[PDB]
Amino acid sequence: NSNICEVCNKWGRLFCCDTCPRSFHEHCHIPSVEANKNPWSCIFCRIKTIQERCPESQSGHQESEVLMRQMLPEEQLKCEFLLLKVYCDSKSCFFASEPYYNREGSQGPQKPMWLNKVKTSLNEQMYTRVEGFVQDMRLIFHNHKEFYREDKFTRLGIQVQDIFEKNFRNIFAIQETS
Ligand SMILES: [Zn+2]
Ligand SMILES: [Zn+2]
Ligand SMILES: [Zn+2]
Repeated sequence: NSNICEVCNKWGRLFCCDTCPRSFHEHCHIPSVEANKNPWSCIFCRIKTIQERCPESQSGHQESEVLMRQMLPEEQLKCEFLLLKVYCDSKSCFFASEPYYNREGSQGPQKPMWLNKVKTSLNEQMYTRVEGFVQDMRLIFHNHKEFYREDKFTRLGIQVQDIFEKNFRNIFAIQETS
């Protein structure tokens, strides 16, 4: 197995996947690494299994279809995996914890959002459709763009949003377009 966490790339108390060489801190993995379970497979392995079991799930989809899907266990998992892929980028640190807003010339957002809040919402099964989770995730970046205006810091928001979007189109097999 790997000697560092797949998500945050640091050593520590690691749990090891039994079906691949990745390792994880307990609360870096989403969901949190499970108490017993031997063997234990990580979320990367669980997602590969879905695809191997139904090869056709990789054929192109419309985003409008995907967003209306109810959060059954497979959609749940996929949103969990998407949230994790955003946390794998070190610039996610800017969006993890509850922000605050006191900048000359800007007002705070009406609806603050952050990664940890979405992680809790996922954990507590608060989303009934994929739409819910995708809306909260895209709001994080939209809030940021609006607040930071022409400060160059806005770019972080565009950066992490791009990672969110690429993984969204990968995980949910959105039909490729020009
Ligand atoms: Zn970690
Ligand atoms: Zn694995
Ligand atoms: Zn099938």
